[PDB]
Amino acid sequence: LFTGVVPILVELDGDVNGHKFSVSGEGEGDATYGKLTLKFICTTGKLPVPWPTLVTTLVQCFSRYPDHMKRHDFFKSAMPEGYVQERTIFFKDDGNYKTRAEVKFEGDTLVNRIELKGIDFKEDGNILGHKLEYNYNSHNVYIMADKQKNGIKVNFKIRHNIEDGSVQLADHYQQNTPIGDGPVLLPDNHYLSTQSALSKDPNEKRDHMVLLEFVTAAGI
Amino acid sequence: LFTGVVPILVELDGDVNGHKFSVSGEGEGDATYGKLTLKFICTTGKLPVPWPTLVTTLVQCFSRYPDHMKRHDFFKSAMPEGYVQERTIFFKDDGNYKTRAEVKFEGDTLVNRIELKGIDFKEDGNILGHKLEYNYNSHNVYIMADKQKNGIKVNFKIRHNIEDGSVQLADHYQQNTPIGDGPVLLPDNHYLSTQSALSKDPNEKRDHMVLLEFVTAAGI
Repeated sequence: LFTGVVPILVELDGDVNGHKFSVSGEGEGDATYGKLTLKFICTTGKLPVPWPTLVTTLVQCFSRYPDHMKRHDFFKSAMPEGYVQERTIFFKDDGNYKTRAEVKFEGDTLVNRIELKGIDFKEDGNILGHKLEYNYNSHNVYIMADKQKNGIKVNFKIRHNIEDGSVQLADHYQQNTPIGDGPVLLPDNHYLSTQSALSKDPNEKRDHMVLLEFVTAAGI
Repeated sequence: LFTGVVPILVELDGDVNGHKFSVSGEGEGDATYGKLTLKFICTTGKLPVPWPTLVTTLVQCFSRYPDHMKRHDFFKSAMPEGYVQERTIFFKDDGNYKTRAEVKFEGDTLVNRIELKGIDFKEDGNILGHKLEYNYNSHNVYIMADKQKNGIKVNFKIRHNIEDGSVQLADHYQQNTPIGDGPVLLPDNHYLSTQSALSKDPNEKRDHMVLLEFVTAAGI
């Protein structure tokens, strides 16, 4: 199923402090190699929040899991019916995002539909005060099994570089549950090691973000 | 000169604690967009040090400098004769690298020839003890003019993620001087914002590192 290059389509509909916006994205992924390649366009004009604060919200099934760890791959075991990914992201000393997404296969395309709502942000805050640089660091995503719920609990902190050399923390509380009733692989504790690079498209005039990502499982 | 896509060739010859090795690399860069794309092969077998500790050593002229900052672009002003880049990199609580390179244009290809010597590393150290993860974070490279010397002084600290969640610091002391006698643009203080993602090549059997980098000037 994830053996080749799989087309991905991402759609987000959000609201941050009353401000409504939409982002649609296209790209493709490659499990075998852990590479993601996505282009996101804010389809309603200008994005009221910085492009980097949506990186984690805008498809972990694309992680390369070395062979000996394939029984720990919850993400692809829930395919192709999918899983629901929920998160509560707390930005240090500022608002929080609450997102719910549904990631399933629609034909041949891996679809990720999300609904984001964020509140409590300050206008003097780095988030709304667009004080965040356009770049991304590497982080370790920590996964554990939620036995009861038949899913996984994921948790990690993101480091956003503010343009004044400081660092904006974003506390992530993640939960994943399958969409189908069938059995699914509950893993042993391990972590995903992700890298991400943001860039632009010279030939794109609409507000957007080009994201390049490499993710590989480890910790076993 | 840097208006299009320029082929790059990198060659390093080094010695770390007696261990001799070579690395040759090929790729191309795109100034207009700040993108670098390089593939490095350790031509003498296995690399005695981790691939990430050589990222900064293994061509800043590829940074995108927005128009209004073009009088601050020392790197491209020294072309095509080039510049000599020297550095002394101190790894926190471990050895240090001392490199000298020469970056000039050879025909159409931008060449970067380096000679690295590093000493004082521990075998129980993260560097020789290969305890560093295969990923890279984003950093701010700080540039100032060395008026007297007719060049620039660059300085920054790199953050290498150790596989046990900790962070290995690498203190960089950089110096750049032109190779030609002609005048060169000495800039105002500003900084380069770089992002880097390491990956592998499925079809490559020789020890190597695939590097993808995006660099843009800022601070003015």
